Amino acid sequence: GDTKEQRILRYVQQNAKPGDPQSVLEAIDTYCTQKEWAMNVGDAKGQIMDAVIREYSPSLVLELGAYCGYSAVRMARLLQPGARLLTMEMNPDYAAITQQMLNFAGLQDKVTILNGASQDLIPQLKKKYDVDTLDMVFLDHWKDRYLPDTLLLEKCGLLRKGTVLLADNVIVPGTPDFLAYVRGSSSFECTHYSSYLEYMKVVDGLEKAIYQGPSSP
Ligand SMILES: [K+]
Repeated sequence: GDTKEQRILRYVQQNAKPGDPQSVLEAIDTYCTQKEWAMNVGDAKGQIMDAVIREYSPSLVLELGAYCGYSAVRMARLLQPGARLLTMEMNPDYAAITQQMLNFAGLQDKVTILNGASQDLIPQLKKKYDVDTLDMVFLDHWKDRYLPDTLLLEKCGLLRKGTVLLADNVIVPGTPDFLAYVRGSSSFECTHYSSYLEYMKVVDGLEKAIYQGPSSP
């Protein structure tokens, strides 16, 4: 049988326009919304992602976690000339779908997909992928990995003063440890975004946590 992620890709391949990221995004959103797997992702998640990317204009973005590639396409289409996205995902099936989604959208030249465990790959980023510090980190899909990945990024010296972390699907009482960490820490300045669409209950919540370094301003 076919996986949900493979079915999302097949729908894009059959219905979207190659080389048109907006078309790809709309197709994913339309299909997942119809199936009731995810409701109006463009409005609830994508608009917030776009606003953050446009505010900080990051040259180097690291995405931790991927499923069908929606988030990677969303970010990559807004990267400035010369900017790049590194996307790390442990599940080889999800990584493969994400690559194919970026290919279809025509964005593969701006993105490098790294299939492996974050604990193994994060310490190799500086030497293997020419990374000094990251401008933005997008934490996606796997809520329980947000905190240990953040701590490992710090240990590896990959965050600088002003590095923006944006974490998806942070909705109280979920991600209690990650929120407790960034909110409680004097090294992170935090903003929470809650998208309601037209409804009374949160559809998606995201946390922006800006690293300040270890010292006084
Ligand atoms: K804080």
